[PDB]
Amino acid sequence: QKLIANQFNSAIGKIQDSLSSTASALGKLQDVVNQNAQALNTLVKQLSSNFGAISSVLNDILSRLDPPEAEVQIDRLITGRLQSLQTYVTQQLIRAAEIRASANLAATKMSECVLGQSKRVDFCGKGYHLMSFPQSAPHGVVFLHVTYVPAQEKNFTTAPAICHDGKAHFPREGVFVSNGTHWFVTQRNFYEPQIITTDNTFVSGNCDVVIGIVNNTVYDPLQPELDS
Amino acid sequence: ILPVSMTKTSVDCTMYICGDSTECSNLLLQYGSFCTQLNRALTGIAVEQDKNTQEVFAQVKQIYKTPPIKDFGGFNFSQILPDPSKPSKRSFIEDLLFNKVTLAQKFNGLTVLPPLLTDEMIAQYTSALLAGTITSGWTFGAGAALQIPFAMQMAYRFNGIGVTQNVLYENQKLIANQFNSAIGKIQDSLSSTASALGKLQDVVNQNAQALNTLVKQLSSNFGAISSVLNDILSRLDPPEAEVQIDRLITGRLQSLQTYVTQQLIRAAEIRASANLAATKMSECVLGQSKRVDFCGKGYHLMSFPQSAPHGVVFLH
Amino acid sequence: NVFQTRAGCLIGAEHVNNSYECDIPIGAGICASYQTSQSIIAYTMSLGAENSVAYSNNSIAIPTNFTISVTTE
Ligand SMILES: *[C@@H]1O[C@H](CO)[C@@H](O[C@@H]2O[C@H](CO)[C@@H](O)[C@H](O)[C@H]2NC(C)=O)[C@H](O)[C@H]1NC(C)=O
Ligand SMILES: *[C@@H]1O[C@H](CO)[C@@H](O[C@@H]2O[C@H](CO)[C@@H](O)[C@H](O)[C@H]2NC(C)=O)[C@H](O)[C@H]1NC(C)=O
Ligand SMILES: *[C@@H]1O[C@H](CO)[C@@H](O[C@@H]2O[C@H](CO)[C@@H](O)[C@H](O)[C@H]2NC(C)=O)[C@H](O)[C@H]1NC(C)=O
Ligand SMILES: *[C@@H]1O[C@H](CO)[C@@H](O[C@@H]2O[C@H](CO)[C@@H](O)[C@H](O)[C@H]2NC(C)=O)[C@H](O)[C@H]1NC(C)=O
Ligand SMILES: *[C@@H]1O[C@H](CO)[C@@H](O)[C@H](O)[C@H]1NC(C)=O
Ligand SMILES: *[C@@H]1O[C@H](CO)[C@@H](O)[C@H](O)[C@H]1NC(C)=O
Ligand SMILES: *[C@@H]1O[C@H](CO)[C@@H](O)[C@H](O)[C@H]1NC(C)=O
Repeated sequence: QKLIANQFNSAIGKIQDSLSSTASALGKLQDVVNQNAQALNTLVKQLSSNFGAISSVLNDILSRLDPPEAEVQIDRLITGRLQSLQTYVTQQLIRAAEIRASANLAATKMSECVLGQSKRVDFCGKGYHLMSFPQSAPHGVVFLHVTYVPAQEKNFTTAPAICHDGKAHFPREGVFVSNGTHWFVTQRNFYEPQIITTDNTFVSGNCDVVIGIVNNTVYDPLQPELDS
Repeated sequence: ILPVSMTKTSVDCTMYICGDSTECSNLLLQYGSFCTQLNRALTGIAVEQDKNTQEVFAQVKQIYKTPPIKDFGGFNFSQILPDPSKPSKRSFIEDLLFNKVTLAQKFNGLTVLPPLLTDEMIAQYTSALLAGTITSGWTFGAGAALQIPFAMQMAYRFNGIGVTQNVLYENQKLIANQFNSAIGKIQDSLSSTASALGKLQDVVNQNAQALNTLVKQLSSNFGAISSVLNDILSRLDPPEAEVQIDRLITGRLQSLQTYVTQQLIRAAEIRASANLAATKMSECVLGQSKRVDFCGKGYHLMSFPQSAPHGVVFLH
Repeated sequence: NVFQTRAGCLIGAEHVNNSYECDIPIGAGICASYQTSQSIIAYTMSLGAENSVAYSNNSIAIPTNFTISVTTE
């Protein structure tokens, strides 16, 4: 317990320091603001353009030219500005669709990886998922995925089954491992060897069908008690 | 089979509309900044095109490889493993896929940019994923790869779907024979039928049609005297040549806008498909899935990826 | 210092027979970087560190220790 608590606290401190020092981690949030501001500024700057007319300001045209062709010039100006507005609206629509697509995935992640524990591999972070915590951010959400990663390995010899009295014994859950001379049954994600016994294995037919089965004695907890 | 990326292309604006004309460039300058947003959008599309493949395939820290001696309890992976005999390190099924797909030449201001990753690196990525899956099982998706005999990995998979391992351990020969026969059958089916890769040919055909129509738009009068800019300039006087050129400018700009919008929509759809493919690769390949009909009909055991022109192919 | 790639022609950087992880993408599997000379190098992709698990038909590798990692999305 204490080791896991210390690891978790150290990880929290590390992510806090990483966020505090480096400022380039929030690209996925700054990009939206930059795109929106750039589009708005382009739309605003599109106002001052002749589009083929004499002047970019209609006030000069109306105060300097007769109506019969000032109307043609004004019409050209309206056509240009209307086309610009149409383009801006279309770009906004597409960007909003993309943001909705992102928001749906964000909602799914919040529903699954936060309100419960997910068994989807590589969906709530690398490794085996333990939990998640949410945090707010300007126009976005930030997830902290607490996961689980194995560290130090070993080498062992194995066997699919075991003969004890002509029968074949398979592990209830885990694997058979050997440290060179003895045999043990252990779980598949954390080395903890235990003595093989009938409480860890189950029988299935004779043992001349399995391939690569090596025979060793299987302890029985009933006989020592029954002797006395 | 599902697509993952489209052709990386980019079209210049000024050269396209009325390239090789100072007068028309001066006229177009009046239209504001219409000539830059299109280039920005196309560059964004190209960047996203590279990002799709980079995200889908690059999911391994290292590059694993199979041991030289192939002893997998009777399972035979020769049809999907990379073949050193071939000059390109691609398996037999990858070669079939590459040869089953057929088919930049115009230079009116449009160009195609090569992908960041050549097909050889994609093949190497798929080989690394396949070797990791075969040897380490699924534990290489979390931390360091841990070796495990293939028969025991299959026993773990059988225990995943609610069937005791003694079912597999007593039917190893039959299961191996069925798997080998299935691999042979799918190879033959891919090699025989011709319409097995529509989902990839359609994208190429659509992009080619769009580009061809965009180029063909050049030869439209759009209400002016003629579509030849040089003839209009050299036959009429500037006072009317200006108004004549204005119509061609407007029409060509409209065509370019329509093409750009179509490209944006198609790119969004392709991005959705690529995200789906990335999820499937991260779940069906790097592990066992309990979601029904997500990684194939029936109960799921494992998956093997392969590359294909602008796409990925799964074997469930 | 002229170099001819598949994606055009690059001048100002020298070719290198080595291979590293990409810092600036160029194309066709070619990237560039600023090593340390103090020049700009242009090289080929490096997908990752080579590895080969010592797979054997009766060998296993069981972890004996874990670590908790917190990742930000
Ligand atoms: C394999 O494991 C067994 C079980 O622990 C080891 O046998 C014991 O070893 C300890 C010392 O490590 C002795 O104190 C015990 O008396 C041994 N008990 C038995 C029943 O042998 C064995 O030494 C290990 N083998 C190797 C090569 O490490
Ligand atoms: C399991 O133990 C038995 C003996 O208890 C071994 O069976 C012997 O095998 C040899 C060679 O195959 C035969 O000549 C003997 O007749 C067998 N004896 C019996 C009683 O069956 C068997 O070899 C052991 N398992 C392994 C994998 O060696
Ligand atoms: C795996 O299957 C392939 C079939 O694609 C086997 O290769 C063939 O093997 C047969 C006899 O086993 C030969 O007659 C053919 O000429 C082989 N063809 C090719 C293209 O190699 C391969 O032998 C099988 N694997 C093992 C270990 O036998
Ligand atoms: C499992 O790994 C952890 C760290 O990854 C080990 O904890 C360290 O133990 C050493 C003593 O050998 C201490 O000096 C360190 O301070 C510990 N780390 C932390 C973060 O407290 C732990 O000992 C390992 N377990 C085993 C059985 O070796
Ligand atoms: C297990 O053995 C293989 C070959 O003997 C070796 O390459 C590997 O490093 C060993 N594993 C460990 C954790 O030492
Ligand atoms: C593993 O392969 C070797 C060949 O190098 C073979 O002798 C041995 O019998 C195999 N193991 C089993 C359990 O069959
Ligand atoms: C190493 O690079 C030099 C040029 O930098 C080149 O001439 C030489 O052929 C390269 N080495 C090999 C083995 O190709």
